[PDB]
Amino acid sequence: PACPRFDDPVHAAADPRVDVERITPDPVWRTTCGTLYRSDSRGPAVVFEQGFLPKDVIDGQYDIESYVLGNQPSPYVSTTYDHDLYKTWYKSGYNYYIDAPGGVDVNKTIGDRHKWADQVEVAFPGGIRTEFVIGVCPVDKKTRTEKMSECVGNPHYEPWH
Repeated sequence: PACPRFDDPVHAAADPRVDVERITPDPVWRTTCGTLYRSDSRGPAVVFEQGFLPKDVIDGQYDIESYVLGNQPSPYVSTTYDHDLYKTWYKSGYNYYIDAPGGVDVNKTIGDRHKWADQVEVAFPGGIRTEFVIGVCPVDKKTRTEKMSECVGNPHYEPWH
């Protein structure tokens, strides 16, 4: 089955003050609805209550290539198509599982030749409300593996397809 499409390209946003017209270059929006992932040090006690909030929606770096290459504060919350990218971010103690519409497909938007194209990123302008955060798995730092008996579902997750 194909995915439902919301009319609002930032329907998912935790911070709706994000300014879609300030995004550069012109974004190529993700139209698939597979699970995405985010390595984050922040704990589920916080993420499940707040969602993923972006560092700066008003004065942050709205330029995608600038944000990818130099992680200045931005209106974006980064995620990945790649379940296993947490192995590269071993320091972050969690691999979050996300089921959210939309997002800017970084490689479709700025190409797949830049330094970080292997990150297969999707950038959420305005972040990601908790209802789109499936859950989380803690990461064992020494083996770069998920502690699967310690995964936790987000009580606020609301399936939508």
